[PDB]
Amino acid sequence: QVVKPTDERIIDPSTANTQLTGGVTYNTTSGGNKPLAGSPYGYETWIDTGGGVCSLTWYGADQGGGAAFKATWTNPHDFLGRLGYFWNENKPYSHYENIYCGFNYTRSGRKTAGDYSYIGIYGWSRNPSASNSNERLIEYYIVEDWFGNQWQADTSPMGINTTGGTVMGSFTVDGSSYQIIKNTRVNQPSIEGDKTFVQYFSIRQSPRKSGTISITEHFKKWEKLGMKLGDNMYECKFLIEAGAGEGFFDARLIQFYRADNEGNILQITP
Repeated sequence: QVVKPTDERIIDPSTANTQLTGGVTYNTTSGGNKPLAGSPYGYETWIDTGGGVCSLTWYGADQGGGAAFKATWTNPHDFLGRLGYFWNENKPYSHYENIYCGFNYTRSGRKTAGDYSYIGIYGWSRNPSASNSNERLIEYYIVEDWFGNQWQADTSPMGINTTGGTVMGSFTVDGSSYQIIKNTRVNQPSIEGDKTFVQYFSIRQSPRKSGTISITEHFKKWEKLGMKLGDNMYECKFLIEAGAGEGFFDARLIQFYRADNEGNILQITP
């Protein structure tokens, strides 16, 4: 049994609509996780040197929940801009207890991020005891929203037509149904070079731009379906990914917090 925290330091995402200014801008690939001044969080930018101009601007430790950022892209080649927890310390997800993220952002409209795009929670995990070598490395997504494309509205959820792979099930958390997808990426770019690895997706069936994500509930549901993450969690960050196009993502709130099963805060910003 898990109690949802009621701490006053938690910012209500529903009313967190103030535009932020005065952030620190990063214009190039960060070369992995990089630290942030006065923050427990790390950012990463993947800005392919063969693609167009992209940026990520972190709004700082002292506003917008501490993890808020803006991102821009002009004809990217799979731009990823992300910010949040960096772990990578040989611990399973359970070690970090109950993980939450409150968010609120604006973004550019439909078809401004290419044929595929993702907004939500993202990371990797390593499973040294996986029964299949394809599943020794896992890339994971909790997809709250996307930019749609020429075929599908951004107001409707993406499916296997976008992600590839196989539907594994569904569950209801944080006010919406989520479709669970597993996909095998064959000889594709990863955190272990070009290789074969597995992807886990939770796709929110009601796309949204503000709310709270009970991240650990997704990890638990995947585990119940036999989608194991292993004992070495890499990161847990808020992501915007754009396949192509020209657009922006502009967060007014990104606040990570962790709590025990009785709702007591273990970590919160600011």
